[PDB]
Amino acid sequence: ATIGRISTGSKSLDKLLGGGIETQAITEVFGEFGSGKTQLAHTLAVMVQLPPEEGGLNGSAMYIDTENTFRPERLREIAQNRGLDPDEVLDNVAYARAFNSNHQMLLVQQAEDMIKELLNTDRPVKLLIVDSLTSHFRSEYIGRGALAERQQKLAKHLADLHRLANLYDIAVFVTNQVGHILAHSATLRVYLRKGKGGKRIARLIDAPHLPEGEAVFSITEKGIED
Ligand SMILES: COc1ccc([C@H](C)NC(=O)[C@@H]2CCCN2C(=O)CNC(=O)c2ccc3ccccc3n2)cc1
Ligand SMILES: [Ca+2]
Repeated sequence: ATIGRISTGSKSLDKLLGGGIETQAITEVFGEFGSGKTQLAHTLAVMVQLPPEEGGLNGSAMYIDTENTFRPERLREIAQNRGLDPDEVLDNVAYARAFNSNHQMLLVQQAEDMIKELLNTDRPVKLLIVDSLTSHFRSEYIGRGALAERQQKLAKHLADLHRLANLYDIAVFVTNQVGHILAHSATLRVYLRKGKGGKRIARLIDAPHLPEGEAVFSITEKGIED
């Protein structure tokens, strides 16, 4: 199936990604709090809803929140500033708070039911966000020799998400707090950092196949833009 791409709202970041966030892939965005990873998740939850000439996939979004990061008023602001109806935009986002890592796994199985339901409609699910993927796994699988079991549980969770992305042609977008020696299984990893007082900077990590460079974007009333 053709890969679909969702615009991030920034021409700079879209160029770095090769057009935007891809379906049939897991894109992992990592950085410090406020680096723009949650702002990007919120922007994408709106952008995916737009028609393709506007950078979307005429789709709906599903958002798994592990750290109480979801702000429905922020989605409303992005939608209104982009010429969209905020209530209709919120109606196209399914939201769930994951209480722990095991509940986070169950939520992914429930996501598949909604995805299957809407697959052949005029507005299928096209984006699944997990913000953040690792927080519960890092707090639960902790201490002496916990690395092996945590990485096995994370590897399994990521395999389930890769399956939803590939089987249903959806973009899976996950965020992560930031160690350097651990393995990662995302299709694409993006490092975000706070820039020159106002900007945010993005770099691709371990992607020889994709272009060398860094993107610069801003957090605005429209979510993410140049
Ligand atoms: C004014 O404050 C607001 C606060 C939040 C919202 C959000 C956008 N909308 C909702 O909360 C809506 C309205 C009430 C129920 N509801 C759900 O989305 C219920 N969700 C689910 O049943 C569900 C199930 C499995 C899932 C697996 C993965 C990800 C998400 C999943 N969501 C809107 C306004
Ligand atoms: Ca952020």
